[PDB]
Amino acid sequence: KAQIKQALKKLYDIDTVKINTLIRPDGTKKAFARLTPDVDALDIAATKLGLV
Amino acid sequence: GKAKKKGKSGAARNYMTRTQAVKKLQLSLPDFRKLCIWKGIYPREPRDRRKVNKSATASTTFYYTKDIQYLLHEPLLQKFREQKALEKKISRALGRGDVSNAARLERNANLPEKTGKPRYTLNHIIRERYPTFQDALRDLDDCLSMLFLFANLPSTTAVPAKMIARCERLCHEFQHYLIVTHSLRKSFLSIKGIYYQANIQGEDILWLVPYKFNQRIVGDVDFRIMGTFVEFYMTLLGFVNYRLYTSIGLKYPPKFDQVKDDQGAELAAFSLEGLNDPSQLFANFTFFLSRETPRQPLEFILRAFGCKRIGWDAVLGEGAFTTDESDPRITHQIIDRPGRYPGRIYVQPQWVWDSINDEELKPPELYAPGAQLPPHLSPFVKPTQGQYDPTKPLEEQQTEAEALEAELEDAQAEATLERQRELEAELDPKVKAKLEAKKALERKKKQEAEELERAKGMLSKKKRKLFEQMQYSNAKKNAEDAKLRAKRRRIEKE
RNA sequence: AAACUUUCAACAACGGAUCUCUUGGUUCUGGCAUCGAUGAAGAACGCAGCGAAAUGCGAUAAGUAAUGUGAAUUGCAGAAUUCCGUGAAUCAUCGAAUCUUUGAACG
RNA sequence: UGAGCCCGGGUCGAACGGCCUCUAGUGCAGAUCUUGGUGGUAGUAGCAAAUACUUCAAUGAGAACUUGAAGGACCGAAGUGGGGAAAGGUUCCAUGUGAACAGCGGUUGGACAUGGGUUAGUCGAUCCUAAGCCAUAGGGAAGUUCCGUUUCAAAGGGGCACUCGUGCCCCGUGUGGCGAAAGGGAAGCCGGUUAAUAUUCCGGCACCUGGAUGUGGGUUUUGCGCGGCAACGCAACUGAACGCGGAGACGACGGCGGGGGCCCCGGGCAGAGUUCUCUUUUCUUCUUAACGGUCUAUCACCCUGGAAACAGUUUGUCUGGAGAUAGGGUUUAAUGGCCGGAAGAGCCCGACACUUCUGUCGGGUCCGGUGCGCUCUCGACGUCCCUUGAAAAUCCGCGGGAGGGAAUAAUUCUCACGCCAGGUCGUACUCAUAACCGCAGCAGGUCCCCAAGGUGAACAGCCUCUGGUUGAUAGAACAAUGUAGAUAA
RNA sequence: GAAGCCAGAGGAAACUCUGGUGGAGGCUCGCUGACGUGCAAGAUCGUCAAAUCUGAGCAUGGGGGCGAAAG
RNA sequence: GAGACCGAUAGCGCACAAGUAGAGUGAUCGAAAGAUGAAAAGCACUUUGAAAAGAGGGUUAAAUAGCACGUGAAAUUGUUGA
RNA sequence: UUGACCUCGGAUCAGGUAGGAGGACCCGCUGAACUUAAGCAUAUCAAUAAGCGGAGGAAAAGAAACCAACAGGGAUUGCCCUAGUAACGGCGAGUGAAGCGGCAACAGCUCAAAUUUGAAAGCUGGCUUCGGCCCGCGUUGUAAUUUGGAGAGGAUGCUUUGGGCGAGGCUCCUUCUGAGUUCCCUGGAACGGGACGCCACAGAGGGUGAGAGCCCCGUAUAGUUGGAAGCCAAGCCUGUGUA
Repeated sequence: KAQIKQALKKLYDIDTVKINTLIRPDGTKKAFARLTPDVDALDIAATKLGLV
Repeated sequence: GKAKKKGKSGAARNYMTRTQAVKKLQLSLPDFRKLCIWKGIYPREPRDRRKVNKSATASTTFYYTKDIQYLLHEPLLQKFREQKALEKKISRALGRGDVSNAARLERNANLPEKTGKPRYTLNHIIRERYPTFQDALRDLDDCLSMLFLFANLPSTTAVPAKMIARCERLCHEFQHYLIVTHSLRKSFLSIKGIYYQANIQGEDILWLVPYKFNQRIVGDVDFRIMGTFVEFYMTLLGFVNYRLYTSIGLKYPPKFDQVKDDQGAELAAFSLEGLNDPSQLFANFTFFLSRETPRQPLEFILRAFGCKRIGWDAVLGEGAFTTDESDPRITHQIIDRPGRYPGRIYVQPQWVWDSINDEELKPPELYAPGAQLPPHLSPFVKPTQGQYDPTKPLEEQQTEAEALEAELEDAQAEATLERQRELEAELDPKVKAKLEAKKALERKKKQEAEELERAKGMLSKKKRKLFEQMQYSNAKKNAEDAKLRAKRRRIEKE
């Protein structure tokens, strides 16, 4: 979680309130990063993540 | 969530006790002390000594962990280990009888007893302690104090005679730099010795040099600590002198004529060549210096502020501009004795120090021989409002109560109402005015006391404790000051 | 008479024999001598745009560097190559590298 | 003559033959021969028990075993219920298909294909040791290796010092590791939310551990605070080395008492049901978490006083000049009461809404009673035993006195407030007459948690509430038989 | 349903009875062989199995004859 | 590099995703399984059918070669005729 | 008090080494039984299989404490016969060599035992500008000389030398090197049949729509291009010390 937070802050300029991680059955990790109220998840996803 | 232990984080791995540091470094206590002195590593006070170490007492010294890391990574420790191995090798050779190999191994061992230089090179240590010539100038005060002390002290086992000689050499070279650049500023005589303050590149350097006698050495004074300090300060002053000389342009080191040193020139055994308001005080003068007078201090002063022609008795040594006392080409002569040549100004050395002190030629007829010398002032305390100053007069530095008291002293040098009415039924101006003034002032003091008591009651417990401490301190200060002006008053009445 | 049982023939089923073929085996002969703490043999997990296995490779991951050849790969998709060029290739050679977890396996 | 040889017709596509020698893994009906394939038996035997299904409608080419509604049955809290351990591994969930499997079918499936799904400082692992085992010192053995587990091991710690002389002191063993997802152990609850995760997501409200540091407060120029006879009380009120102690840390049973939940009885509100007739009637809602504050006590302990004309007292026993009765106090507190949480929640009911995201507003959520009832926990007492009832990690206290100070402050104060942080792995589902094993989707085996009511003497039988089934290839004919073995009728 | 305790009645006491309170038991309910001894022509007495159920971990003992065992 | 060798029940167990699939708690045990066509040119379009498939039509020298694919025996079976 | 030497330890000290795999062949240890024959028992299987340890491209052996009895041979190893002989065995089952002789291949050497004693002359490190500086090991012996078909020491007179470059060459990979797609028929497709030619130190093999020397890769001999590492070597620089 510390590395995930540091990477999100350093690269994509995302501030996160918290991070919850699990390991999927296939072997990959899934991370739910809950962001600060100041930023908007929809705006960040549309701009930096390219997700509609 | 890790279940962290109690004393495994924080100040525990921030600070380290002295015994733990010594065990970690694997050093003897003398070696640890020498390395700490050379590197400028000092004990620190943690916030909570129990958190640092639950078994730590009030007498436990704590050391910075990162400073212990610097000590661990110092190469001088490997140098120390190499020296210890070498010393074991000389012991082996001497115990077997190989005198030539013992001599060779000593030559490699580089002892201060024969070299005259510190046994270890401290170049990187000095560079890291003072990465700036300004910092070097800022600790030259202690440096010079140490070297002058040991240049006057005798020789010991920890401090070789040759290393005393090299300390004297370095002190003289620094004095010549001060002479040539006229950066010496001010001087002061004390019951402890002579204090010199100079200004090198905007930095004030103050040092003390004892009077030339047998500086008595008594008690448990250890010269090994002093020896380490002397070694460090010798290397420091050597580099300071080198930089100052290459800045002025002169050649370093100046030539040292062992001959004139043998006949005792001290400063006059050096010839400084180059490379291919302050200085007017005594320039157009001619000074001759008695046998009872401190030649080294007086010569330093005169050569620092202008007098280029100084002579003295042959017993003082070589370098005198003239040794003949009867010589008619003389201006001033210094005595402190209890041929009376007319063309001569005879002065007592307080004249020299007061002249250097005030930058104005002091009255010689007041400073004349055999006369009760005027008080000597200290050129170091700045005028601080609220504290006694010997130069300002009582009339403008008294307290009002003592002023009125002095006025009444100079003057002399309800119930009454009712009684006067009943009796009636059946010098003075000034003295009265002063006595009503006294009672009115006392009334004002009582009112102020009442107000202060009301407030001091209108404080809380610890707050009032702090306030009482401030009152105690200020009361002691004004009490000492009151004693001072009382003694002024008795002086001035007499 | 039909149906049923049996017989003969043609076609069609079931099944994989015969003939043919063989990037496989088996035997003989000839030149050579080369594993490993600089971490071997073996095991494990990952790596392709679209891959499960075999193969190759190791977070530089169906691979990088260098040399040579000289214009491909291919199932599809998308890019090339200017071709009068340090340069395509699931290419060959190969002297530099990368080389995850164990395994003699070594805090 | 014969083993055989030759030609014709059809099929087919790539090599083959005659003659003389040479050569050999060279000729088949069997060997209960080997392998492969195929028959008759034969559309035959056979497709069990768990009482049991029926009507309409929808989907679909196709419906006994796909679904919705209704009817009739069943499991009957010791379940055909709700969850875990072990084991399995994606079987969970959504969509699509019907080639193979589900002794019949199939639109269904734990099948097949394509996507998705498991969110933690507080739940487990991670830490500790138990019985036991392994390395090390050594010693055997030709050797792979064996014995050995504290042994005739230089095995492990800590402190002090003006750098007088680069030293000197003490203290103690089995000197390390493994072994427990039921032992020990710091700390999280309620409501809501998805197709599939909830003490993990969201909202509200908390806690614990570790670190750094400031303010306030406490002590201090009488050095380390006050009160009470005592039990002891408080906002903190010096304390090194060294030593001691406590908690962790503990058997089984019996009745008794306290408390909380469950069951039962009554009234009241709201709603639902029967009602030819009767029934001021029957059923359902009426709930309150962690955490914090405050009040509450048996045992125990303390003071006065001194007992047989013995007293006190339990269901029982017993207790008392080794200090009883009596009078007066201190103290250990939770799942107990009150408040905050917290009614704003959850639940019940009513009214108004109508492209959708789905809404808006009203009321209520109350008061009692009882017990040879059930269950959890706590407490005193008694009895018995293999008789002081595993160890370690971890937390606390005490003794001892080494050392230690504040004048524009010191503080080795466990007090209040302020600041920061909390990593890694599992989290889906099943746990069984279809998910584990048994050759299998086998009437079999497999560890634990929760446990309502009525008739009823009953822990006998029977029947229901919650929840869950209607599933064992189906139709027609009749379906209540025969034999065997046991059972005091 | 035994010890222990209480009350009444006789006994000088020890006791006995009755009524109880109590709830300990190598006590009950649910659906034989193998030998040894024998002191006679075989009697009696003794010994040996049949040993709380169950998950997860762990250790040990194994044949024969000889012999007093030690071996 | 070769052979008077074997030629898919032969030759090594393995000509193939063979020490594989699978069996056993385990040490270990251990198969079956090659071939369309020169070239996929692997059947467009129409019709029936829910689909699987079928019939026209088409590719090729050949579908009497349709990815149940060279040639295609007997056992056994169906239709037709005697 | 100090310091040597001996012995025994510590270090995550500086630098190294060993384990495991493979095991066809090779060097050792350990070590059966089935089977066969014989009244019985030894024997045979077999100094084998299985188990354990250890190397290499080969291993091992090896330069006589040998063979021999001659007119003598001359380290080791392997082939042929010797020879189913000698020899041991109820002189059963049976077991079972070697010398000579012909061949293949050939190669000899190093220490301990002497005193360098007119000179530890030897060697490991690690510091290096690399040229030489120190720490050590070692006299309880590291160099030179000698190893019994020898040798040492003196004398004597002849006879032999040592290093560094190195053109070029050999070995091995690589580039390139002959001639029909001429006409007719069958054919889906000629690589088949007929006709006329060509190459060949190449008519081996394979592919290409059917049997192809001349369509393609290749195939034969000589060269030719570039590269790789070992070895040899014409020559050219030097030599040195009473060695």
